[PDB]
Amino acid sequence: SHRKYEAPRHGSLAFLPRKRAARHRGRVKSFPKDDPKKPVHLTAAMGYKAGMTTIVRDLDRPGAKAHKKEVVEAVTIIDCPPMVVVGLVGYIETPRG
Amino acid sequence: KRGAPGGKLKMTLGLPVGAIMNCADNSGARNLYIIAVKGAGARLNRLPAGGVGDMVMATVKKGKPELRKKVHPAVIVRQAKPWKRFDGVFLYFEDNAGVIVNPKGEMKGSAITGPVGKEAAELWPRIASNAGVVM
Amino acid sequence: AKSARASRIKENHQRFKKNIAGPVEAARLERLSAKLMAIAQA
Amino acid sequence: MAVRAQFENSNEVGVFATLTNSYCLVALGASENFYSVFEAELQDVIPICRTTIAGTRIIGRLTAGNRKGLLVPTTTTDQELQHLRNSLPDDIRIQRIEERLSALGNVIVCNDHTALIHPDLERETEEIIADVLGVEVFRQTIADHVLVGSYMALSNQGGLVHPKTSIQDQDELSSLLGVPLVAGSVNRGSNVIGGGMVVNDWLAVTGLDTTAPELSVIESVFRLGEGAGPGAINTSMKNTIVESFY
Amino acid sequence: GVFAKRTMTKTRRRLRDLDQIERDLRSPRHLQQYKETKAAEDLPGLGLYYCIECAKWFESETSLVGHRKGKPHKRRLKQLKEGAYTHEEAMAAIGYRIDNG
Amino acid sequence: RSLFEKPVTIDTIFEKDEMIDVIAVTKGHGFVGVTARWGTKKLPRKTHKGLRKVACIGAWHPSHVQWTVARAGQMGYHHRTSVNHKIYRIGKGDDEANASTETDLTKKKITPMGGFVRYGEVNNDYVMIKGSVPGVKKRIMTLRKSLFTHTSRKALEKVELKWIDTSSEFGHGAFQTAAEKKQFMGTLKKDLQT
Amino acid sequence: MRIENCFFCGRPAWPSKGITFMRNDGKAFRFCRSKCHKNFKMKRNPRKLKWTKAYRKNAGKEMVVDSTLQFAARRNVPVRYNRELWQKTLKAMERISEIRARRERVFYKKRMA
Amino acid sequence: IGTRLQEVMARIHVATPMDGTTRETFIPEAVKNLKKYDKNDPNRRVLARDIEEANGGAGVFNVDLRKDWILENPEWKYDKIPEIFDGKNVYDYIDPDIDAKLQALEEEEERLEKEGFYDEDDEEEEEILQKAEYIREQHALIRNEAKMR
Ligand SMILES: [Zn+2]
Repeated sequence: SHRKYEAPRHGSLAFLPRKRAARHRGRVKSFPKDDPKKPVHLTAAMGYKAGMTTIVRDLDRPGAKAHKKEVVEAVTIIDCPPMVVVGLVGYIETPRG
Repeated sequence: KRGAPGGKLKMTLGLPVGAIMNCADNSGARNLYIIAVKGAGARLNRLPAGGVGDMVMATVKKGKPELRKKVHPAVIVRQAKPWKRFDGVFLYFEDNAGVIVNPKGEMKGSAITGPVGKEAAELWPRIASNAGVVM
Repeated sequence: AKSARASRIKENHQRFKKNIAGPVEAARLERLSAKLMAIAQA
Repeated sequence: MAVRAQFENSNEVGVFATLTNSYCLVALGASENFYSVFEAELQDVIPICRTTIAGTRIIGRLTAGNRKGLLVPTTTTDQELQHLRNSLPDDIRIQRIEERLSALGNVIVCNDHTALIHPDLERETEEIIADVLGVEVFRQTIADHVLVGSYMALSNQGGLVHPKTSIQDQDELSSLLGVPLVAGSVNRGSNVIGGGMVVNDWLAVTGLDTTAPELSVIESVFRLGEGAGPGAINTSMKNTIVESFY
Repeated sequence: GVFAKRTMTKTRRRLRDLDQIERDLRSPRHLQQYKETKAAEDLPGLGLYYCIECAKWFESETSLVGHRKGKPHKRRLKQLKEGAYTHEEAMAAIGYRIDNG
Repeated sequence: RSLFEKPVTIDTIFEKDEMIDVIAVTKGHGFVGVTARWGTKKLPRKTHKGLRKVACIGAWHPSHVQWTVARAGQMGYHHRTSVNHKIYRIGKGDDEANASTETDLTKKKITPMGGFVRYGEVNNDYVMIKGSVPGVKKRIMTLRKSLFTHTSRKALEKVELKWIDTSSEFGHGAFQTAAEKKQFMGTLKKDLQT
Repeated sequence: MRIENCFFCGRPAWPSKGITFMRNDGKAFRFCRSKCHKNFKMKRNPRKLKWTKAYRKNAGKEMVVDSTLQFAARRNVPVRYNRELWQKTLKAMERISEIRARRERVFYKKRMA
Repeated sequence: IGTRLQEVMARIHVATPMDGTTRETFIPEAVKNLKKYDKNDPNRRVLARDIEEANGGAGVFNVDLRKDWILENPEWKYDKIPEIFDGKNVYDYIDPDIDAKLQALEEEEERLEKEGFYDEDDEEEEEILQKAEYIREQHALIRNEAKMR
């Protein structure tokens, strides 16, 4: 028989399986779509998460209640020493990807 | 128009259904027993809960006998559960209290004892005009 | 409510992307590419 | 010169505005309509400041003053105080006061010559009011209401009080203030006069729900427009008032 | 002995502060405010027997004269003689003052 | 080829007031039951054979456990790609006052008093990101450009910082600088002993 | 923004630090931390707790009568903004801090002779 | 007279002081020279609604709060006013007569240098402290031996 009271399911099936990641370093699954009319640029970077701290921000958000007021927000610090470029990979398009 | 006010930021709700608060006006009631919160959502087993500035439906458990048999809209003006404002300040009052109003927001009473919350005063201009301390 | 997959919401977002956010992103891209070109030519 | 206006579909003008004979204070909103009503009525004659008090928008009930001074409560921040000081000219003295009853617009009502206060203010606060505002200070109630600044609107021309004020109370209050007084309502029968309207010596701004008879009463008592006087109430507008408010 | 000592620090179990008791002793208007925030029919002894220093009601004059000889009342008297902590003393502890012109 | 053997700084790839995406592996929790892994309701007190459980896992056909039913297992250490994170500041390592704002003139660096807990000190360029990011301390993070043109006013907003907290996160730190701490404390016994 | 002070112990209260108790008479009490807040909820006396600036002021272990401590006050009368006034004020705060620190060291030596 | 009729008579009643005096008013002289605002007038005054509609409408246009600031020098209107300096409030130290107090503080400082308020000041004493420290160390060793045994 049917369930007497409706309730949404616990958790999202989009994030299955709930297993350990296959690599410690994160993977860019999708880079931004390339436009040849743009100037050349790099799409990504690395960093190391250092910690979190607190700021006070003077907010300019028209229509919001905290407009022209001070807001306290949590932020995260990422230490970013400059990367070193050491290589170049070429990719071709095939009917298998 | 239902009693849930617009332009309200998220805050910690401290008064679920079944809570008894003090009655902060001079309408003759001494306490308010929450039976419903305006604007509450639907979730299995979850008690509807309100915070400062919210309109609830309340009965009167002690006070004048003519107010004991009716359900009144009320606005929570003070709560004891700590909550955070956008300026980073966590704060709480020493009691839970509200005032009896009509659905349009005008109060039944003529005066408010004690301070009211900033959220309640900003959301209800009649409470802001009947408040002695905005706090 | 109109969903995130609604056609009218998609058209509103496309108009916003074309008319408002686009020039700002283009100018930021020009500045960043100029700086990284300066490094690559240095 | 009485104008109906709203602050985000709200008829409580005195909650969001403060009007004196030398400046105007308006709450900062998401649009410019409430500011522009006052701007259209006051074409740069007196400054209009879009200001915030203690992070709120209820500056009309949190601030009090006249053409000589301005009093802000103790929770006003230094940046809001600096913004008010930079917006107003040096002829106006601005002070932040340490009153326990911080709703200054509710506990104080004043004109350029005299002030009525909530009876429970502190003596040094009374001295600060008499010094900054340059007025005579009295402790009174408006028909057993201690929030005189919310239950009375006062100018140098006259005053409009709570509709349930007795005739003897009106007479003694008018004798104490030196101005003519009348009992009437705003916003279709609301008794919250100070919360419903703001007034100076030549302009009144009421809510949009203020009906035509009470608008005429307001114009007569505050002497707004050509040929306006409080003597029209009991001579020419008496039939209208009896037909409306019976 | 304290009744229900586990939750005596809860906000709903809060008692009156010493500076409020000093202002109640100094000004009858403040004490009148505090007494109109209560109902006289629910108070011990119909509210007629009240100790301001202990900020507490009693069922009878015999009970009030009784607790006056006890050490909690004498503790309250000694604390009031020492003087309660206030914001003025808090500012004077750090050397802070108010400039009103 | 021109970029070979060269250092690329973070501010030449990303810019202040830009939303980016952060890609990282989340905090590991080990083997975790259904109550914390999936957020299921607890069974009543002293329920037989456990209460931090799901009462019925297969109460209907088929004669199988379905893949959509909550089970105990590994929680955390998952790959995540979180989007639309605003960059509030790109601070330079050589700048001795990269935690100073226009209204806070205290010359100080981003590192809290006593250092970041379980990290150390930030002596290089740093990125300030609004909110939280999927990783933990010491973890490598990938910052990526947003795949699409933004649709929010928040992405076009300009961030104006007034103050940055630099007090100790090893406790209830009330001082931003050691000079402020010594000014509040005064003269100590070891100050005369030294 | 500004820097408050803890009601209980007098330590500097920066934004998003501690908690504020709002009393029904109209008084706000700002505490820098849960230690001070819980001592207040237990109704302990800061003048008697030896780790507080109130106790140190009562015991005379803080320099209280000094000309350098008369420069900081809660200004209830605002001043119109003037760039040179703010810059000379900043220079004044720096010099006052140096003078106050060295006078405090002299005070401590006179205590510990 | 009924209660409702008494209320409407109280509404129509106008109270005046018995002395007959009036308060002297403060309407400025530009009010009579003001021209009444008309929506249909092409030469009407441009309002903040008009500026907001031209620059994006409500929720998009960002108002400039420093535009109406009255300062001594008009290029100070868009300054970043300092608030925090080395753990102190700048607004706590803002005082219009700061130069006189600073000079008084300085004159007091060279005065205190003149009568030497900040000046700073035996082998037998050092030897007796070293001997006492050695004796205390011996006492600690004896106590540790006793606690061991
Ligand atoms: Zn503290």
